[PDB]
Amino acid sequence: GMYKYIREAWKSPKKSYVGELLKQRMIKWRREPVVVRIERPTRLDRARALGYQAKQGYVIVRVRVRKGGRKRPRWKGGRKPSKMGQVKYSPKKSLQWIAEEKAARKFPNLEVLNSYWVGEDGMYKWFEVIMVDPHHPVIKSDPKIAWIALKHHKGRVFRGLTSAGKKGRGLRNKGKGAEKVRPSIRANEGKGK
Amino acid sequence: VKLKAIIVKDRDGEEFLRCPRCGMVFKRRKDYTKHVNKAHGWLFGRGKPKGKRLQKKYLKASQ
Amino acid sequence: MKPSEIREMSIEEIDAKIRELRLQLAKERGLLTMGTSLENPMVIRNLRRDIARLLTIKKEKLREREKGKV
Amino acid sequence: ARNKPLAKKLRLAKALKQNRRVPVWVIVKTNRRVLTHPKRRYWRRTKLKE
Amino acid sequence: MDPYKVIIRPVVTEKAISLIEKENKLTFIVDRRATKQDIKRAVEEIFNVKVEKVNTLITPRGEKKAYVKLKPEYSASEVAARLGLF
Amino acid sequence: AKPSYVKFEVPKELAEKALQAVEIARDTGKIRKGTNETTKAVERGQAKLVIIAEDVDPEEIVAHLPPLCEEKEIPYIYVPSKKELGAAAGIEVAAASVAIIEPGKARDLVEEIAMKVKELMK
RNA sequence: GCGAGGCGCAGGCAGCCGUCGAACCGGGGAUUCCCGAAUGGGACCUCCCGCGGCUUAUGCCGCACUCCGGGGUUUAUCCCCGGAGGGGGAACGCGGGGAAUUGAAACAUCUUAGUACCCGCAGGAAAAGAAAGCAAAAGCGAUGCCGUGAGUAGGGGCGACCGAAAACGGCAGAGGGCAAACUGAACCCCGGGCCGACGAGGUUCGGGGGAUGUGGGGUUGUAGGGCCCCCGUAUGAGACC
RNA sequence: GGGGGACCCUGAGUACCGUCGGUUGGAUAUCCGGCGGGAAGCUGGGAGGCAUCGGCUCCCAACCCUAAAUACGUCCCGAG
Ligand SMILES: [Zn+2]
Repeated sequence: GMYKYIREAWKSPKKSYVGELLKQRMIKWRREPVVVRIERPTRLDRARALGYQAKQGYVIVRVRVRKGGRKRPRWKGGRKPSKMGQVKYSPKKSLQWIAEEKAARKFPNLEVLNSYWVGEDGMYKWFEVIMVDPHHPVIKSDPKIAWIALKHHKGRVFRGLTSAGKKGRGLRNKGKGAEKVRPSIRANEGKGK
Repeated sequence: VKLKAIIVKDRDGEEFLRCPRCGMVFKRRKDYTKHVNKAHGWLFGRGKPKGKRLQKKYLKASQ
Repeated sequence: MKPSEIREMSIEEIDAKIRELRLQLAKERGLLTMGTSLENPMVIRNLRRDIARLLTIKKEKLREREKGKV
Repeated sequence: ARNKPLAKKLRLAKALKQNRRVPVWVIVKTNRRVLTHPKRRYWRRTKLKE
Repeated sequence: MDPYKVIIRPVVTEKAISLIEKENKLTFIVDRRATKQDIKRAVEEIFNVKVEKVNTLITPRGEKKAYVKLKPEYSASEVAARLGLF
Repeated sequence: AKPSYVKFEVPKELAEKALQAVEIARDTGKIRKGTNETTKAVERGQAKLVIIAEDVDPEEIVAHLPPLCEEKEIPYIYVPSKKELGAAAGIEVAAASVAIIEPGKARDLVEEIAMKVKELMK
């Protein structure tokens, strides 16, 4: 099918027409808002693998975030030399996670399912996020996604239950080296990461 | 083993049928029946478990 | 008054009774601060509760009529 | 003070109605047990909360 | 406000009685949410009289008091006698 | 202005002829509607003519069809509207690409379209 | 339901309610002012000021913002239909940000400490959960919790101090679904009708989605699955509504 | 419901490498994040506490859900 061709094209954008397409696309995107809904996913194979379907209740949102780490605000009280660091710091959440949370803030009645990287220049990074409406009967009637309509699945992106959240929590490792990862970071004294 | 559905409620208060064996939730009774059969029929001799580890576990449990 | 005798009459009679009892309650409330030799100090309470009964039963009758019509 | 909003006037009215002594029949009924309430007020010594 | 829910009670003080005798004025403690038009309509409908003027004030106890002056064709003494004020 | 996957300029009469061929093939011969089915037919070498819409967004949907058809030696033609392509294909939604397996009563028309495409830019 | 008294804390005056069964008690209803997420628009005062429909009038309904699924037009994101989020909760939970007094007999790595506190997000629990694992004579077989491993391996101005997992014995035990290969509208939702029983189930019409793929199928390692070929079977057995 | 095949499928800015900051008992051998690079993809891939080569053993990531055994007490029963 065409999914393998899309995957092959997006394997390395600079080695295909995707390089020029993305060069024009970022020029177009830099003038768009930080969070904006789009009609169809750019990477159809990635969307389908992560769970997107062509039915009512699924929306796609492109989010742009700034590259780099974070700078801590200046400390007002006294600090010891080990606590004065300001510049060389990075967020413990990935930029994909931050973009997902921004999309969740923009859309209050929807739930984050997954997201994928779609491009980046030297200043910005772009992610496309799949949102699901849990109150739509079409969504409720599909057993693949109907689980998201339950009460205890509220704010999953904020609580760290998406793929990016699990990657940040370190739930992708088992056995040696993952002692302080399960059952939760807080349950392991918050020292597993 | 009994595979009777368990009623659970939605955010809006709608009813869902939950499989007691795996936890999957459905809105259609036909879908629930089809899932129960196709997924757990091997417990009644209609099929075999999926996975080498599960097959070994079931063989050890049986004998 | 009693709920049975209240239910025995219709909506218009209930409304007229409610208006009469409201006026009578106002008159007794005036007489309470006017005079001192009050033979029955429970007139105000009895009138208030009869008004409550009349309103409740009238609303019940309206609900029953709507249910029957639908 | 000359110009007063209605809500503040109503709150002052409630405080004024609160400020009064315990009824003699209440004292008789309680058998000298209930003699006062904690809402008594003197306008020049104990001031209002608002 | 619907009439028969406006008037709470009459006022039977010495000032009230003197006003009744002299200026053809009744005086009622009425609902605080009622306006002058509501008071006028309530008095007219209840007592089958014509109201000339309505003045209102809010007492220091939070109640609303209304002075209702009747037209010269109607006597407030008769209404007071009907209401028991005398 | 045209998307990068468009390799040549198709005249309006040629596009209309392609749409008419698609309609006749749907009526009497055999067609495949949908990008997945068209790609599978091209890979299996069963397609006699491929029709691609010029208003596909994103371009990744049909960006492989021109190189694949050139590699497999199968003629293809561009049409303006995917909505009208789907309407000709008979479905109630737009079709990004269509393949003609059995021309049926449009054999000569398909041959003429293929010859014109080969002469113009192949 | 109880069965003769009752009208709160609360021992008074006068009255009234109860045998047509009260008070009281279990269940179901009615009323439920204003502010408050406060939501049509405003608040130096929990009070004020509006616009569209119906209504004779009384009076009732609708009108916040950020979105989702739709319709219309003036295409203004303007109007209408249906549906979401907001705020609260003693402790427990999940995800981020993160000190110093103090100890080291001073103090900077360290400790205090991923602590106090801050920010965000859920529930009656939450999170985790079915091996690209643990182990090497042998093997085990999802997750979570308890005992122990153990102040051990190990970190540390190797200073003060910090510090596990596997295995073993227990409580409880349960496993499933996608993406793709293949097929190709055989599909889902909303509303109406008809059969069936009013339900399950079956069928039909209009609208919204859907060929940028709805539905069917498939979920795994000395491999599993799709497709093709060959032999057999269903007459039966079972599960669920 | 079982056998065979020579055809097809099995998740990418991902695994992983270098460097920087945080975190960890994780020590040249923990986990998380930023920056610069970045595959194979079934004739395939990963792990086995410094790095590489050979053997052997175990396994199939980069998608999702899952009751019971547990934690608490604004509340209730019971007890000291
Ligand atoms: Zn099940």
